[PDB]
Amino acid sequence: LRKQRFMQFSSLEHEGEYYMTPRDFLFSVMFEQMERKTSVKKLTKKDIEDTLSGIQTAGCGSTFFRDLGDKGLISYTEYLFLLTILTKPHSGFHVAFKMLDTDGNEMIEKREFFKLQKIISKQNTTLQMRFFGKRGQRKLHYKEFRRFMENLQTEIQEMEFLQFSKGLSFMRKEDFAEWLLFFTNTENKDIYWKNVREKLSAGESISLDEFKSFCHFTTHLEDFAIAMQMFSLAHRPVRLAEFKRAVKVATGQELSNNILDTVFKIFDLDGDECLSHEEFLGVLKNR
Amino acid sequence: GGLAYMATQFGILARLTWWEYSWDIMEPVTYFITYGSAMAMYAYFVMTRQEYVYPEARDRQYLLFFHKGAKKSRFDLEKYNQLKDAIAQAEMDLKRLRDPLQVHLPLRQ
Amino acid sequence: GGLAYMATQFGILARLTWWEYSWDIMEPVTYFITYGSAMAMYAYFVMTRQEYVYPEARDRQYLLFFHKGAKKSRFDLEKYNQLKDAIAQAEMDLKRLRDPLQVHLP
Amino acid sequence: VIVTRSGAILPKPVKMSFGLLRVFSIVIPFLYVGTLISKNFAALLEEHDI
Amino acid sequence: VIVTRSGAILPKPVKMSFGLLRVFSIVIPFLYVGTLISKNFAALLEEHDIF
Amino acid sequence: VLWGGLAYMATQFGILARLTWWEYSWDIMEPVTYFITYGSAMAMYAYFVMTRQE
Amino acid sequence: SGFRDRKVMEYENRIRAYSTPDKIFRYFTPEDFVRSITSIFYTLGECGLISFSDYIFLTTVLSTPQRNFEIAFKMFDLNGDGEVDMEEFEQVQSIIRSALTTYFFGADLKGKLTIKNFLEFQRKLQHDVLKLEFERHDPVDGRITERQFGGMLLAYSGVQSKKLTAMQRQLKKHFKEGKGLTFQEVENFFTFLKNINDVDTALSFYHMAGASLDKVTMQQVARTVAKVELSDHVCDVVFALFDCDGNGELSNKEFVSIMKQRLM
Ligand SMILES: [Ca+2]
Repeated sequence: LRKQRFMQFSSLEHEGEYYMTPRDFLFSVMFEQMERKTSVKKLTKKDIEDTLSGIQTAGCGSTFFRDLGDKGLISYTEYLFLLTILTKPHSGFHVAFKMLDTDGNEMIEKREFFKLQKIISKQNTTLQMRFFGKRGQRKLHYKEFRRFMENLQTEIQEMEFLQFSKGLSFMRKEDFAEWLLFFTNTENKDIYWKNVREKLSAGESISLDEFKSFCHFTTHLEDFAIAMQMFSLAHRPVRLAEFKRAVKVATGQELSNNILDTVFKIFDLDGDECLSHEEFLGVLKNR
Repeated sequence: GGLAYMATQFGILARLTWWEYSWDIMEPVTYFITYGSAMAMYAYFVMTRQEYVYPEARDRQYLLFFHKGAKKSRFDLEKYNQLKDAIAQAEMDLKRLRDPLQVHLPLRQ
Repeated sequence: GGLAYMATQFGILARLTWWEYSWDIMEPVTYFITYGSAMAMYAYFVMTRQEYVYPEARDRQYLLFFHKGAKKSRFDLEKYNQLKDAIAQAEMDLKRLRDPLQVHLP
Repeated sequence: VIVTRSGAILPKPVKMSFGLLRVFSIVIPFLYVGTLISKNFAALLEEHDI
Repeated sequence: VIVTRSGAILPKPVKMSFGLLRVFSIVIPFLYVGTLISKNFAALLEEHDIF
Repeated sequence: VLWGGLAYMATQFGILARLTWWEYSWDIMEPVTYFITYGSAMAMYAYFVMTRQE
Repeated sequence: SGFRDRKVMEYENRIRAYSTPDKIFRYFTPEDFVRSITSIFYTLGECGLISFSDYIFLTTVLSTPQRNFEIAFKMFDLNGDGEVDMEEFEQVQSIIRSALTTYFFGADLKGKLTIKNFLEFQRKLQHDVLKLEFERHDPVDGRITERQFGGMLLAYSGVQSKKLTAMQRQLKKHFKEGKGLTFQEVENFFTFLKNINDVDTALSFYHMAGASLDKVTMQQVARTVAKVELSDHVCDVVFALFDCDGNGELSNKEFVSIMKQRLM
């Protein structure tokens, strides 16, 4: 029923063709319940020039949505298209491109409408403008498409960093708990709150790189879990350095001990300073 | 109610054997349901000492609903029947008097 | 102990019909059990001149428990039987004597 | 019979105590032994037919 | 039923002499001929229409 | 009625003869001829509801 | 022998469905491991009671999908240098509590081969077990019945659902023409069935709505994610088999998810 949610956060509709503002989406992925819209504004057909006027100054980097800020053409179809690229690790990236016609955008331009017409059988966008110029112009090959993949992932990731560090460039090790708790959704288990309230010492912080890497690590969650099959069935709880080289070869993204020690310090309720499979992975499969 | 029980018992075994599954997988329940009864009857006879014939089994059940119906309604029953005894007992005696009075024949006893 | 046997004959046939055998291989046994039972319910009548009727057939068994057991505990049922009627006879004779319409005692 | 000859209402007839649950204490633990002496029989009989 | 109306106890109901044998020795050998009649009947039955 | 009753129970057995043996399969008639049995043991109870004597 | 072993035939299946490896390898292990169903082994100069650690390794040589075991290969390479001998290898083998070592590090057991040979070794083993199973279904004219090719799926999936079980039986009604299923048109499908993990991922947009892409581009996107082609008819029976809802398509809850969770 994602469509019904898409109606909630969206406030721009055209004969039922609800267009999403760039902010609504970013709010649909950051916040969970927001209702202040009270608007059917876009009916005046300013849309056809509204977006194209403002997209001409878009930041191709990690600000492609932090540059427009609630003005842009985002269709419900494209909305879901971001949801699927939300969860793609590096592995699926080439495949997600290869899932499309893979013969260059000459065969992938129509795939956009094909993306649209797919939802129809089931029953001028900002991206298409950035992907195909004005009327199907730009030849957005894989790497160019891949560029748009990672930064937009980083973007939603990055903006999340501020929402917990309250804008400051540093996130208290205590703040980093809620994000994990908001991730694992096992927050009602006070034992972890009991764990963090004493085991964690309110001290230094975590920068964006250490957090953005960790968030990216979870994008590759599965490949890590498989590399942990031999140990999970062995039930031997993992040590820090073991866990580092593990996630190293698992995701390809190194982490900082300043994170995982806390991750250990919060997830090692057994008190052995070693993460068994049911300790970390067990709660991670709550959602 | 027993007729209803006996009615659906003929439907939920009719549709379930012509439109639905089959005969050859209902028969091994068809049989097990009759033999299912035959225990209940026997179980009834062990539960209470009657061979479970309807015109009797009704009256026993009726008799429960009466006592449970009367004892709930607080209406006395012991003193009622004792009254009803005293009537017939006294009545039947008056019947014995028909011989020596209306007929002058010796009284039977 | 009747209902016990009358339950295993549902157990024995529960498995033998679905679990471990077919039904078309186990139906002709239940029949030759029905028409084997309904022979006993007749042979029982030829042995003792009455029908297999639960209340009676129970009692006619019950007595054979009694006369056997009473024979073991040795007490002269014949006397008790004899002595019992006289009570229900002398008493009846008295109720006939205090007849409230037949003055014998004022 | 609802009422005796006098018209008096017959006594509340006796229902055996816990009967409906007294009977399950014999039929239920015997339905099972009614089954298990089939398993130990079919396997005891398979070696010469089916 | 079980006790006389006076309160006395019914007499010892009768069991015929070894009747449980008297019934086996007449059900078994006639259970046996009921078989034998069929097989011989089965032969004549096969020499004609049905089987 | 006694004769008329029997004549029924002698044609109902005459119907299920032709049908079963040399017009259909017994595996076709049987699922009826159990119902007829149960049909009787339903009426033979219905009679007790109307009449109130077995 | 009707009901003799139709308990153990299901029990051993239930063991092979989900159980502890202890008795699983007690069935010696030298080559009895082929009991894991219901030409490498000629090169198995093994020792009968080999291990259960290697067993854990062994099934993963068939359990881990294509792109993922590269990480297991990388995880195996904690020494780096593109090569790791028994030191790390046999250690993580011991943490749970030989021919492969003689097949990898030579009969000398010391000469460390390039552990890149972990892939090809994984390739043939997935083939051979699939091969021997293909003969277990007695390929007539090098081909097997569509109800057999569908049967092994059920044997692969290992699910207990009477409906699709009967659908496996009913397929001769849905397919009475008869074509036979060759060993290649089934091996390509399993390689796809191996890398299911990425398919649903690649299929997530469809998953956001459903219908599992009309059975044709399904086969097309298969080759994309599976790196191997399938025919048309090979998958038509699969969609005909797993069409539990009768819609003519699949939900994730119809076919895909069951495959996904199968990797337990
Ligand atoms: Ca039959």
